[PDB]
Amino acid sequence: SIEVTPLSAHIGAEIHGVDLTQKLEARQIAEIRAALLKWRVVFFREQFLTHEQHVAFSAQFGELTLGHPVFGHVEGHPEVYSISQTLQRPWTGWHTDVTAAVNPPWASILRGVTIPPYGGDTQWTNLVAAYQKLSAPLRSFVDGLRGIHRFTPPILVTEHPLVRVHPETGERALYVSPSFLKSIVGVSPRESQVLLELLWEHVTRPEFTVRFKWQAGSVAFWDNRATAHLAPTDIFDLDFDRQLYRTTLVGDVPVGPDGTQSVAIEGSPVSAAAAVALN
Amino acid sequence: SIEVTPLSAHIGAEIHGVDLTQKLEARQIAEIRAALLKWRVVFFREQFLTHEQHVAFSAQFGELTLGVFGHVEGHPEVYSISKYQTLQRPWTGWHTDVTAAVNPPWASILRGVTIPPYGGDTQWTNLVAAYQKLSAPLRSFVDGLRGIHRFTPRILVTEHPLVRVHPETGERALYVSPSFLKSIVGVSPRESQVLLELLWEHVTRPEFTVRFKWQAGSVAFWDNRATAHLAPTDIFDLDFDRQLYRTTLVGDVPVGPDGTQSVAIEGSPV
Ligand code: NA
Ligand code: NA
Repeated sequence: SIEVTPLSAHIGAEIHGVDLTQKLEARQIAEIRAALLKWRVVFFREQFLTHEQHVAFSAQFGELTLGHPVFGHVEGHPEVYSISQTLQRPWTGWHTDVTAAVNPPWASILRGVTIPPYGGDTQWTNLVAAYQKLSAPLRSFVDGLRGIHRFTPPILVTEHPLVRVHPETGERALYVSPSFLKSIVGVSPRESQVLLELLWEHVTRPEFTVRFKWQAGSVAFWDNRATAHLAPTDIFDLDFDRQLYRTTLVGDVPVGPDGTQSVAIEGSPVSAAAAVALN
Repeated sequence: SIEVTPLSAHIGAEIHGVDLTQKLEARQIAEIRAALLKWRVVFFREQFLTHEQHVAFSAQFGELTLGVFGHVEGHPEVYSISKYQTLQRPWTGWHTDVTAAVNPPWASILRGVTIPPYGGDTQWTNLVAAYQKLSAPLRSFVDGLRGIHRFTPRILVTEHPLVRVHPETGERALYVSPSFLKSIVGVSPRESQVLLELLWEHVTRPEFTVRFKWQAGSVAFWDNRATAHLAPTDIFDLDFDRQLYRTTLVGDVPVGPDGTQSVAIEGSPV
């Protein structure tokens, strides 16, 4: 029986009592999965893993994505991605991974190998809590809306529901991936702009968020169907080296409250892997 | 010699190696004060203090303010922070202590006594870093501006500089206390509104902030001349009691880059 230590009112929890270098029992896997669904992102400490152990841990929860030939490439490990002026608004940098694709990954597992003594914190926000905190007329309104997500690698275009029904819990997530969601289908450009800024300001309210200060050996495991996250920018500032590795798990096509699946509009398989590797 | 452990690139540090139940020696006091000036807010863990010890620790750094509100029996210097629809913007709730007064307290010391297992985190933002990250034309513009801060519970109105020159470090702070600053003097209402929302969005950017998860016996000590902070809103959201106690230290009248002191408009000083 794992130990689960929540970190805020509704998002984030530490898990202790699990040795991630070892294969886990079925009960441990189910307990971790339930904690992840409940707290949206779960964290481990003092887990010093090889690439093989990181992949082996990940495969207990789903199918691993297979990477990009250049971006984040780790030799011998296609499943492992290496992680080593803008117009500034409250939602700048906040995103859900690869939502420009028709089947975004449902989860990611990020481990810290070389971690600075300070700087480089990551944040997550709870898109289910955010949906629920919209007023009832706003919820009914966005239930029926669709959004275009775009990404251009250094071109993916997908139409997603603005409200994603979680396939394991049935909860509704405000699926507004701010870095990638560009427009709301069927409304005017100004209507779309105003509504997106309203929802993006909403989802970044502190009551929906948790902040994580990394240490060497830390692991973050988050549910992309219910979260967006924010990468640090204070690292490009300090002298410290920073090396993390990420795996991600293949997800299904999102569905909105009316049952309509997401629709691919444009995109190459190569462009999708670049988004997985870079987002 | 104290141990200082920074918590972000430019704001927040934990201090270890000090027993706050005892009178500190002058070297320890000086080291804590330097760490406070450098990191804007400093934190202590596992410091289980009486009200008397809280006051005594505070008095080593300045003069205690003497505040029915938050009343603590036998200790007029200690304020009780007890658990017992607004318009939501990024700056909602962010503030610098009592800037509606002509002499806001220069520091506050907040200690946690009854602390929820989760929920109730506090955040601070670095107003000096925020000033410095404005572009040069924006810095020069706000250097010359004044703002009206108001509080009505008696009624306090004060004109402060928008840029406060720190009396000990000489640094410039973007002194925009979002809960209390209401208007910019000498510009139109719409100009004031737009510029305040610009600066308030700016000062709440995550690169300027630090978040602190309380535990029982934790202490936060912050420099109000260089910070604003944000209280948690999840308190009634959860069925956990939450009890903290606060002391504050008497501050001086702020000064802007041109040397102009703040001006009391209505009300009495701290
Ligand atoms: Na990402
Ligand atoms: Na306050």
